[PDB]
Amino acid sequence: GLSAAADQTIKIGAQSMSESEIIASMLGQLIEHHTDLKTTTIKNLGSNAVQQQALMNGEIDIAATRYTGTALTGTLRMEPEKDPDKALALTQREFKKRYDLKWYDSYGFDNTYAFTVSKELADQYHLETVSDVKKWAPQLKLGVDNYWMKLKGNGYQDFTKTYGMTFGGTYPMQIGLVYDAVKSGKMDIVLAYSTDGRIKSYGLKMLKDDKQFFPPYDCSPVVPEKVLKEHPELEGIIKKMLGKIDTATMQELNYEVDGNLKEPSVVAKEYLEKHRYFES
Ligand SMILES: C[N+](C)(C)C[C@H](O)CC(=O)O
Repeated sequence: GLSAAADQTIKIGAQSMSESEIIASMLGQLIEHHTDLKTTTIKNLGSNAVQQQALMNGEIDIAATRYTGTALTGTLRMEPEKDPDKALALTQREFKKRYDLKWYDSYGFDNTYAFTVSKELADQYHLETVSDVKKWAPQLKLGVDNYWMKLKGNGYQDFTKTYGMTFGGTYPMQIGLVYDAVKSGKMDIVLAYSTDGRIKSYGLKMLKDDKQFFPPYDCSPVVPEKVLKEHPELEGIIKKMLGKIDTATMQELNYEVDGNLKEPSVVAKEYLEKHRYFES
């Protein structure tokens, strides 16, 4: 019954990325700061599609981190849109219309796929753009995440068709491993995620996507309208995180987990404390 709503546990989904665990924990702690609601994190969701299904079948009440470009092509099956603001607006409109899901404004950061090399290699061969490695592709070993080879739309197949290059070797691995793979020289180039905290201190260089192959990937929480109706305090709490977390900050938080060996819940807690829970 409705009088039991206050007694329910809010299930917050996290994908298998440090970023998603940090943000899921932050949102849970913020909810507990303001309400008597219990929260839990449903971790290790594999992908955008897994999160989408889990929202529609009640397995998660909030998806902590979704990315506009991924949802536009993968979930909505729409033509890609190059403009970040337009992509977000389209995604918001269609998510409400098709799924009765609220796709919130962004936290303030985007997390894009980015072809990444050591600064040493970039300096030696004057590498600035993806096209700059076209003539080198057969002599390069590329490390990628464990999903990108089969991924539709902005995956390996469409990349080869759009950029007209294939690498001498492709090596799928868990995303977290690619940073050490390129730093150590095992890979010459990797498809990194732009918010990773290791890119800066590992001395890595992200190449410009000069063909604009990759869409915008602004990050937002997504919540079913039914959940918002049953817990009317959630709207105001989620709003407190929006537009407040920039890409440099997200990278720093990711670094705390991956480079400074902190648990995502501790990273989230320390950030909330530093910023006085977003109201000083
Ligand atoms: C963040 N980004 C866009 C690099 C990868 C996506 O999260 C992949 C996914 O969510 O399925």
